[PDB]
Amino acid sequence: ENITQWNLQDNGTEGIQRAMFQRGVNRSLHGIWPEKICTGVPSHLATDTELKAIHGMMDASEKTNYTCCRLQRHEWNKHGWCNWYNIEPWILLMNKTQANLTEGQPLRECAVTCRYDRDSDLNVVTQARDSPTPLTGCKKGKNFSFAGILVQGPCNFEIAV
Ligand SMILES: *[C@@H]1O[C@H](CO)[C@@H](O[C@@H]2O[C@H](CO)[C@@H](O[C@@H]3O[C@H](CO[C@@H]4O[C@H](CO)[C@@H](O)[C@H](O)[C@@H]4O)[C@@H](O)[C@H](O[C@H]4O[C@H](CO)[C@@H](O)[C@H](O)[C@@H]4O)[C@@H]3O)[C@H](O)[C@H]2NC(C)=O)[C@H](O)[C@H]1NC(C)=O
Ligand SMILES: *[C@@H]1O[C@H](CO)[C@@H](O[C@@H]2O[C@H](CO)[C@@H](O[C@@H]3O[C@H](CO[C@@H]4O[C@H](CO)[C@@H](O)[C@H](O)[C@@H]4O)[C@@H](O)[C@H](O[C@H]4O[C@H](CO)[C@@H](O)[C@H](O)[C@@H]4O)[C@@H]3O)[C@H](O)[C@H]2NC(C)=O)[C@H](O)[C@H]1NC(C)=O
Ligand SMILES: Nc1ccn([C@@H]2O[C@H](COP(=O)(O)O)[C@@H](O)[C@H]2O)c(=O)n1
Ligand SMILES: *[C@@H]1O[C@H](CO)[C@@H](O)[C@H](O)[C@H]1NC(C)=O
Ligand SMILES: *[C@@H]1O[C@H](CO)[C@@H](O)[C@H](O)[C@H]1NC(C)=O
Ligand SMILES: *[C@@H]1O[C@H](CO)[C@@H](O)[C@H](O)[C@H]1NC(C)=O
Repeated sequence: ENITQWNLQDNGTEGIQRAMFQRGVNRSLHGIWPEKICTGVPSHLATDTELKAIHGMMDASEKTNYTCCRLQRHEWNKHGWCNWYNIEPWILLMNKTQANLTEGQPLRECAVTCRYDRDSDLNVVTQARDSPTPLTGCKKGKNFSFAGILVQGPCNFEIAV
């Protein structure tokens, strides 16, 4: 039901992807998205101390030099509070999800966004998720590179019949 999405290293893409490449980080959690989007005043303001407890998750913002906590806070505000009700189980889930992502190639990994690299003739995956979705910037007929891992299709598991 919830979509889990993350960023992948790519020196060819400006921002978080380049920062991950430079720091030797392969996968950085973006969010865990239930169907319901939060609106209005959050029930708790996420502190830097709470958000720093999501170990390994890099901020997408250049303002924090891709560390913490703009992306982390935006995720709690837009997807967290109204669905998890309390910050503690949300931090634990996000931390465990990132800990799992840091181990290597997840059991379910599907391309979201690509940067086609002419030199290697590969779709370099910049964002991926745990379920298939329509692709962005991925050139048809080309193999996929998920933080170095070569996959023939957009997912590391068969989707179709
Ligand atoms: C990781 O990804 C980044 C971005 O793609 C790469 O950085 C690029 O690397 C190249 C090669 O060193 C750099 O190209 C050189 O750019 C010089 C100037 O271009 C502008 O300069 C600014 C700063 O003002 C850069 O930040 C901008 O990108 C600008 O466009 C240019 O002078 C230079 O030419 C000289 O060297 C070449 C090649 O040797 C000679 O042929 C040429 O005649 C001249 O002497 C280069 O073309 C490029 O600037 C870098 N871009 C950024 C954004 O930092 C890394 O190389 C990639 N890393 C890997 C694989 O580790
Ligand atoms: C997918 O995403 C959903 C969110 O959409 C996740 O479900 C939420 O999971 C958390 C558990 O991590 C649940 O939070 C706990 O909620 C308790 C309140 O629950 C009531 O029951 C129903 C649902 O059965 C709610 O919809 C109601 O509105 C109620 O409010 C709450 O009491 C509890 O807090 C207790 O424990 C914590 C520590 O764990 C203490 O800090 C706290 O004070 C208190 O003692 C939790 O906050 C939450 O209910 C779930 N939300 C929904 C809407 O179902 C799924 O886990 C996700 N799954 C995956 C696989 O990602
Ligand atoms: N259900 C969702 C939620 C977010 N997203 C993606 O993540 C980006 C950031 O969305 P959020 O600001 O809601 O985290 C969106 O512009 C989109 O690229 C998505 O594709 N599907
Ligand atoms: C982390 O992976 C382990 C092993 O697959 C699993 O039991 C657990 O559900 C995972 N946690 C999250 C938050 O995905
Ligand atoms: C988060 O994950 C790490 C592994 O990366 C773990 O051992 C750490 O103690 C966890 N943090 C919390 C706040 O549970
Ligand atoms: C990143 O992924 C590549 C491809 O699997 C791997 O060889 C390398 O060890 C990984 N680095 C980290 C820090 O996990």
